[PDB]
Amino acid sequence: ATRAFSQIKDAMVFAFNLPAIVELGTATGFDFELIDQAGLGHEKLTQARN
Amino acid sequence: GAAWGGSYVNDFIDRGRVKKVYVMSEAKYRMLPDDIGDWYVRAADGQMVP
Repeated sequence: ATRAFSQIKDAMVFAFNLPAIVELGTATGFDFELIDQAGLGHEKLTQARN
Repeated sequence: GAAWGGSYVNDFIDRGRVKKVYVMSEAKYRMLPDDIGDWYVRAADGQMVP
């Protein structure tokens, strides 16, 4: 299905299954948070994310 | 009050974190009781009243 809706769509559409331990991660994988310390604003932080 | 006691009016946003807005007299016109005399109240008609 990800194969069906990858190529033949104008926007991205996933088809998938929940893990067994929901609300609590995969195996190879992390959740990084980029945080504002000096008050650099939405644009500088965003750009930093890029 | 807002002369001698102060007033929390509304909130404004400093550098991207919200802080307060207090309006109050300057120092020198609210120390000794005589300074009570400096303050006038605008009436119904349009006149200041001590």
